[PDB]
Amino acid sequence: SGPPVSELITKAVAASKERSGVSLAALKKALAAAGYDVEKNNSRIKLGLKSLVSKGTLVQTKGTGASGSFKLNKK
Amino acid sequence: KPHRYRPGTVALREIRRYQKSTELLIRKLPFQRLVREIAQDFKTDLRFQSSAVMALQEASEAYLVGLFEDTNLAAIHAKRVTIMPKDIQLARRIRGE
Amino acid sequence: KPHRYRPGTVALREIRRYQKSTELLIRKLPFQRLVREIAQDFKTDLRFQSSAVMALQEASEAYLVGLFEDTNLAAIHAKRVTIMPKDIQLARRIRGE
Amino acid sequence: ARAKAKTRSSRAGLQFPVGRVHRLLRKGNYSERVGAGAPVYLAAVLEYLTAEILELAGNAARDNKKTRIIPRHLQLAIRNDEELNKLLGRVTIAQGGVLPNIQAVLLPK
Amino acid sequence: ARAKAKTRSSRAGLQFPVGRVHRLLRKGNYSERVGAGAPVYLAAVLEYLTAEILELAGNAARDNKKTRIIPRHLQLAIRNDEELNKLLGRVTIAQGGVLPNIQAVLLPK
Amino acid sequence: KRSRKESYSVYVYKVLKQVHPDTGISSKAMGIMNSFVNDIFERIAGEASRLAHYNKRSTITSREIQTAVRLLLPGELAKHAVSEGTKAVTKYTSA
Amino acid sequence: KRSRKESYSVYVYKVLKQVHPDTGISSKAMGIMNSFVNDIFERIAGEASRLAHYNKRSTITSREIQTAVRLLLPGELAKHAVSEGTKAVTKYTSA
Amino acid sequence: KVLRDNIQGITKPAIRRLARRGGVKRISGLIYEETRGVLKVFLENVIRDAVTYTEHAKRKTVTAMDVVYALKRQGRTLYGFGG
Amino acid sequence: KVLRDNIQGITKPAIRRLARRGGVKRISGLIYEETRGVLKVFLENVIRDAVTYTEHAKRKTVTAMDVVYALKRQGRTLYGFGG
DNA sequence: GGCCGCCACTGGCCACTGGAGAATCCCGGTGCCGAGGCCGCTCAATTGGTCGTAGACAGCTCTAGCACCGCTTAAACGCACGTACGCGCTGTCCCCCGCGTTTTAACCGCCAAGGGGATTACTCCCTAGTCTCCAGGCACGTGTCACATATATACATCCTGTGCATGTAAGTGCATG
DNA sequence: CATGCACTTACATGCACAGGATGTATATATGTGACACGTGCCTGGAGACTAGGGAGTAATCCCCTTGGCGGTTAAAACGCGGGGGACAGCGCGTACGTGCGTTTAAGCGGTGCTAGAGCTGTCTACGACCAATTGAGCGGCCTCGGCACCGGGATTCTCCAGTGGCCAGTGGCGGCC
Repeated sequence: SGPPVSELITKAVAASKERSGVSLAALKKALAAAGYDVEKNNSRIKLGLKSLVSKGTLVQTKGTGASGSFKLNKK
Repeated sequence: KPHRYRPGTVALREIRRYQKSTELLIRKLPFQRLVREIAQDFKTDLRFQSSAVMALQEASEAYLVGLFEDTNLAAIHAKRVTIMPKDIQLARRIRGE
Repeated sequence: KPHRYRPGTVALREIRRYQKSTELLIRKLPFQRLVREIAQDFKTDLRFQSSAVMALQEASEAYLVGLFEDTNLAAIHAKRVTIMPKDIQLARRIRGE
Repeated sequence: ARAKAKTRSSRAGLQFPVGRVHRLLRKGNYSERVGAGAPVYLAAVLEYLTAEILELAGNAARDNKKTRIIPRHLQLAIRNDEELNKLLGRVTIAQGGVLPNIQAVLLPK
Repeated sequence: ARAKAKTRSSRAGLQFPVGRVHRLLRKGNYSERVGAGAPVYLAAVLEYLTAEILELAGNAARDNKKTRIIPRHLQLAIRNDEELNKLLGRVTIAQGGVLPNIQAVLLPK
Repeated sequence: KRSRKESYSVYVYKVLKQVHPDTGISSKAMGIMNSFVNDIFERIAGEASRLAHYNKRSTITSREIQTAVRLLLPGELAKHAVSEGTKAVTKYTSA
Repeated sequence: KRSRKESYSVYVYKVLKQVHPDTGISSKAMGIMNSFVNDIFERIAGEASRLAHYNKRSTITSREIQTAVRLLLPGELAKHAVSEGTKAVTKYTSA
Repeated sequence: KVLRDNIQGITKPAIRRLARRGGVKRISGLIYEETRGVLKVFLENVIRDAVTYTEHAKRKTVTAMDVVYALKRQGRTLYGFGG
Repeated sequence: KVLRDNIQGITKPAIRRLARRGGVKRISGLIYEETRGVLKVFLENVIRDAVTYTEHAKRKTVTAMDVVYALKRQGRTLYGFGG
């Protein structure tokens, strides 16, 4: 079981802290390295990242929706 | 609730049907009209054997169909399932036309 | 730093050169060796006019070069600049090879 | 004092007319002289080819449980042989239809 | 005692050999008789085609400042004419090269 | 009545009964086989004429017919056509 | 001792000097022209032969050649060739 | 006497039928007029030759045998109408 | 005498040269062997034809006339070799 | 006492599945019209001989290819470092087939009419063929200048450092809480 | 005193421009062989003349093609809609591009040989030509049974509604600080 994928996405984006936001591909590779069945849960990842965007805790840099780059808010 | 098939299912059944079929798909007399219309552009008031019209219909449908398999190959080669006129232009340019 | 062209610039210059040039793009002696290699498989002790081998040459680059413009048309159709062997396969099959 | 007029197709054990094909070659203007065995060889080659295409046609008609051969069966036979299709790729049969062929990407999941 | 020799090419007023083309058509086995005007007409057609393609090759050579016709000049002359290209879409030329031609997407920016 | 028009109905019917005594034939398919045999015949005649011209041969004989059928027919079709024609040539040679 | 071989050299060179008196030629380009003029010669000749067969005529006339030109040569070259060949035939008729 | 618009007689559903015979699953809306133009080109290319044959045959009636001659001229030989 | 893999005698940079004459910008690494097989098929077909001409000619040596006859048999006519 | 982390309750979402509906395949049945078999005709395959020649071989020749060898760089290979390009993913918007309805003209099918395809006859224009004679084009030899090659400038153009237009964020003086 | 804010000011990013470097053009010098041009010849093409025969032309007729008229419905067209697909954006990892160093092997000159292409004489096998003849194959007829169309049931496919599992949102409580 464990925690839901939202917290895992938060450590996935917080692992790098590049100038550009993390891609969908890079966070998928990060969840693959940390361990997740990403092949079964692409829609789960998309809804989790979009939900985190809607809270304003994450801000999308260049892409729209689930594409492009994703970086943390100001605080 | 009135049934509605999901898109392309009827199209695939059409593909199976008309691959199974052998008959001409063109309306015969409009084809004759167009053949005579092109004919008078070369020589007016000519007569036609109906066999000549049927032969032109067969050859025309065959050339068109082979063009469409080439177009289908180009479209799937472009990783698409919808054919485009640019696909046809590509196919004709490959064929040397 | 030393001089270094960006990718494609040398490719453009050599494209302009070889389109401008007419000279053979195959080393002649291994080509002749391959011709004798293939021909021995069909009949033994075959001898060649050098002119015959040369005509076999310009036929070879003719067929190959035309195949690559077909491939390039497929690639620009496929929104790419890098050709892949399935593009050549598409060109052959649409030509009917 | 003539002997019985025997036929050259029977002399070669063949079905196709040796005399008619020889006449066609003499009047088709391919050379002014024709070697005697050449139309025999040609008729044998044609008989062989017709034998295989008719055999495949009868096989296809039997596959479609049909007792009388069909131009559809001719198309299905001529296209499903690799060497025959390579022989006759540019040639179309009237009312032949097409091969049943759907690309895998066209097929649904 | 005999009329002086006068060529049939001059009788047409043409340069291409009427007698040579006549002999080639007779020995080329296309019909057992041939009309008198047919080889004259044929030689006239070939002379016209040769003259026009030689004009085009001359323009191609003059554009590249060369006095003599080159197979590159022939390739450029034929491939840049859509009429002659459709005449010769399946014809290859020794040491001819191709048209200088690039796709626009292959160009930078 | 009218003038006689040449056809290949009887020979193809005999060959059909050689390969399939049981089955029938449609007349439009018969026209197809006539077109087929005429097309192949004129092809082979053309390359025979060309090859006889290349060797400057006034007489068309069986050897370049063999050459032409090996040239056009792909692979095992060509080899078995050579075999059948060679057999028939030997039998007619033996009258 | 050598056997004489046929070429189109004198005719192509003279028509070149007619169309361009100042223009030379390379010899392998002349070989290409030899192949071209020969190739079109058998194209028109084969068309004339089969057209003579189709109307069952054993004599190929200028009408057959002109028909073959309209077949193989497309568009403007066909009609220009027809006009010049008609002029040549008319001049031969006066000859 | 004259004819002005019969190229539109090759209707869109007929082209759809041909495409389903061609194995095309999905057809754009821009296809049909371009196929009409392509068909027009092919038909005029064969029928100009057919008119040439028929006039060279001194006939005013178009025969199918000339259509066979024209089609086999352009490398598109058809079986089922020879003779 | 006996030759083994002269198909690789067509070097990869020669294939790049042929592609640049065709105006090809970028070439995959998978291309060269596949094109070697394709040209192998092409050469074996035309040399089968040219050979068949040659033993019919009762000659041991291939002539260029046989080659150009083979190419015009395939609708790939080449000019400039005495045809 | 408050706040956060963890455990539990709960609703939403995704896939699995069964069943209904519809298109299709399969099964006789039956009238009907091409298939095929018979029959009468005719023309062309045969049969036989002859004459003239087409090509196969003997022999001979010279020539082009085949191999060897020996230098001699050009490029092929190979490695390395970097960008840019296939390509994978997703968001989004719109395009086109499914389906139902309306119209419409295509098609059967029927009938009139006449036109030219085709067939037969007739007579003749041409042309294939033969012999004579002769000049045209090709082999042969030669010479000579258009072009190949080399080399030195001259510009084009492409990459790159960098100089200016624009976004950003922080420091701090000042007004005021 | 303190503190936040706003204004000012330094920092950073991207676009634009000058400048170098190298590749390509381009201008001048030099040989050379390839193209072009005079020459002998013989051989292929023109000249004269004929036979006859394929082809042009007249006549006809009938069959095929065109023209037209009514019914009916399949066929096309039109509209709604709603899902699936095209496609743009974005990024990423990699796989060729480019560049530099090496090996080698491609290439050129020169030697030598002989299979082998190819020419020439013979002459003989073979095939075209020609007269009779017939029987095989083609035109026409007629019957039938295979099969196209029709009608009925089973089957299969599909699509969507019902259902359970899976996951995340939410609440509540204990424990520690």
